[PDB]
Amino acid sequence: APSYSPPPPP
Amino acid sequence: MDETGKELVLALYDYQEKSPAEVTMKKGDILTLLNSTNKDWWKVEVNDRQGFVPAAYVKKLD
Repeated sequence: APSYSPPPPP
Repeated sequence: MDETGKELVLALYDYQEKSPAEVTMKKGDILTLLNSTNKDWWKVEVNDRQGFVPAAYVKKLD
């Protein structure tokens, strides 16, 4: 699991 | 051989895997949920590829 914020929805 | 026979989700937007633990999805694709214990990232299975995608990029089909 990526320990960071995911990209905002376009 | 029905790895897509689990909790399904819909890919709202196009996404590109950034890490080896990430998978690429395309808008209009039906993803299989493997692990949604994370709020920002959901582990899914596409065709044969297993990895994580943005939870904000996928929606529960069930």
